[PDB]
Amino acid sequence: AVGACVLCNSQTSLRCGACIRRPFLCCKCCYDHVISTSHKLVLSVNPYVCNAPGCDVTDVTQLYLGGMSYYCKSHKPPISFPLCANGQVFGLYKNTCVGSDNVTDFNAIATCDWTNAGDYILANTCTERLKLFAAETLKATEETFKLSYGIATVREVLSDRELHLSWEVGKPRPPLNRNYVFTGYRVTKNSKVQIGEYTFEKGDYGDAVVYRGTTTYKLNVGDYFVLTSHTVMPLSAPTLVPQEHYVRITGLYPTLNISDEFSSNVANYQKVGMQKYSTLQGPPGTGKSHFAIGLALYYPSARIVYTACSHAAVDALCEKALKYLPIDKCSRIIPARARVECFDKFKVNSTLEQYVFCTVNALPETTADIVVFDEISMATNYDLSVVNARLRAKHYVYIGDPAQLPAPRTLLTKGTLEPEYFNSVCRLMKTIGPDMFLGTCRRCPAEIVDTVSALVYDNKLKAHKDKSAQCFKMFYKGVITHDVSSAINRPQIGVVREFLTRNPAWRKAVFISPYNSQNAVASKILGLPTQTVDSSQGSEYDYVIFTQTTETAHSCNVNRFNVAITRAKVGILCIMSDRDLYDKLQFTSL
Amino acid sequence: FSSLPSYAAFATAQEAYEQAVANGDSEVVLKKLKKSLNVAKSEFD
RNA sequence: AUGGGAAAUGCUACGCGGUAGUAGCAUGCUAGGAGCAG
RNA sequence: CUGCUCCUAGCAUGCUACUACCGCGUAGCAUUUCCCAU
Ligand SMILES: Nc1ncnc2c1ncn2[C@@H]1O[C@H](COP(=O)(O)OP(=O)(O)O)[C@@H](O)[C@H]1O
Ligand SMILES: [Zn+2]
Ligand SMILES: [Zn+2]
Ligand SMILES: [Zn+2]
Repeated sequence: AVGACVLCNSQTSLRCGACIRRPFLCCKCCYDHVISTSHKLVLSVNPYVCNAPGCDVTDVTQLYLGGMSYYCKSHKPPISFPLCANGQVFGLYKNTCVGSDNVTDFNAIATCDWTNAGDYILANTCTERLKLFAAETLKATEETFKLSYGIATVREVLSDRELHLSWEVGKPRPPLNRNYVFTGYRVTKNSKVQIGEYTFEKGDYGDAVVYRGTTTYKLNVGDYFVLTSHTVMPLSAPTLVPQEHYVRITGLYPTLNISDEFSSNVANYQKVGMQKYSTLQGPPGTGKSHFAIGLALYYPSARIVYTACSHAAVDALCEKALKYLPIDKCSRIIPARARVECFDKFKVNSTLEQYVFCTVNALPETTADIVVFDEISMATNYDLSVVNARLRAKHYVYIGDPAQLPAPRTLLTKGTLEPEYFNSVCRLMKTIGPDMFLGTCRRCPAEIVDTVSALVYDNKLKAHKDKSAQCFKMFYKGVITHDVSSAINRPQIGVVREFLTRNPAWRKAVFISPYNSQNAVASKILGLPTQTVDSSQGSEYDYVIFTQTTETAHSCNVNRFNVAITRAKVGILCIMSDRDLYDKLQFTSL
Repeated sequence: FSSLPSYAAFATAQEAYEQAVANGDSEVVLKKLKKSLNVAKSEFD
């Protein structure tokens, strides 16, 4: 086990102790790192400790070679030499240690807390390998943090599906959703065995919680549900492959006279062909995933695999491909858990298909010819190089929109993050511009595009359809809990329930609630087509119902609302609590 | 009682307390300094 | 057309206890010096 | 050599009062944050 360094990339085999990921360092690089930072532990073919059992010094600052092992001064043998070299650290290979000085950024990477936007923006500015290491250590930090989550010291259970949840004091009791993974542990003085992969969501009403596990007993009193963390694997492939310009087509099979909306985009498709790859930077709603299926129609011959960030986007892509492309050449890869539903009509995880679909975390390690990825804003730089490593094709396509909301990055609790610095690809998109751009929101008519282009977007956007005259508003406030218990505006639900009858075609209007509790309680009361923004990302609906609960940095986000309204087709009705935000748009009040 | 762990910890607590008082950032920070002073006195006692 | 609302950061008041420092009280012993009586 | 007394010093103990900080406990007042995917 020997490798290159990182700052200087010289051949060496030293690693740091305090650095969580334990990376390979040369001699001079390691010496600089341990001089600067407080890291006082170095790993090699053996650990570094005072070999004398009467000492327990692990500091590399002083350690004396006791014949073959390390010693303190109080145990140093007479004929012996300290192993702190002449401005380096003694060890494996010294005669081939090339010099490099950019250690300060690397020291900061192993220093900062990822609570300040300076950390994240600085992370996406260093060397490629440093970027990979920073992403890896950030992921590990997140895993460690979520590991230290609530230990639910419950007391009661309602039914075979429903239970009562209570928690310990001191650690963060995490929220409940199908996304998270929990498991109880039978404390019977012994046999603390897993009770199964237990997911949890809040019940319908009152102090009630619905529980579903891989096994399902009738749970006892003394158990607890602790959130465990999954490991993070290292990576080697670059985040971004280099660009190469061509002259002729790169070996793709066309289809003459297939459609019409994409013959105009044939020039764009050839522009993709003349390079190793290409990207897409444009507003949501306007030929994004739709510029995709027609491009496939241009060269529908090779055996290909695709994917998407979230499940709704890939399911909509599957439906669109079924609508346009033949069915029996496309597939969608499903995960083992599959607790969140998917396109439950198609092939059940058929990796042996010509145009395959999947999710980010369940991608295989096979290859293809071309590929397209969904919503670079929702993704990090880690998963980019992850798919680069597992998948290697001859052409790559990337889609995304800077105005969209980025990945959660919950540890960053200070400041806002500039859209370019969402990932490396977004920075490149905002610096060098797009590869091809489409700007005419096709699903929403002219009034919505006017509102979005006048208020948040640049006054450049246009549409193809005239006003549908289904714009209405509401402003009255309502009351919430105000003491934790994320805001729930029940009077608005009651007024919606009382009113809805007058609105005939709005019975199936897609209800929107980013907050999980409100999202559940709305369906609990009436059963509207409930939905959250996060999960509306890249979707689209004829009738939508948006509901703002209260005012907060979350609910007052410009990007959240503008990505919420880009999903209007023919009809919508939504409510506020904020005055100037109510006045900002250009619709009818009522 | 100079060469004692309580003495050294109290010295570091005083250094942090004077540094943060010179910074004068937060009232809760000053309360943290006072609590550190009070546990340092407790152990030094 | 219904008698089911917390996490607690911050302020104030009271009490307890501990710790330290200060003053006062009583005593118990020790040691020393001195005087009276037989 | 026994008994009585004075004075001084020290110690130690007990008790009382005062001062500071602490945390607790209680009460009152008031705020600050507001949460999302696998
Ligand atoms: N050129 C076009 N002609 C007709 N409809 C289009 C066109 N481009 C996009 N659409 C519509 O847009 C919908 C998909 O949204 P899209 O424009 O791909 O952006 P995104 O999917 O990211 O919001 C499709 O249902 C499609 O009907
Ligand atoms: Zn280190
Ligand atoms: Zn090096
Ligand atoms: Zn030693």
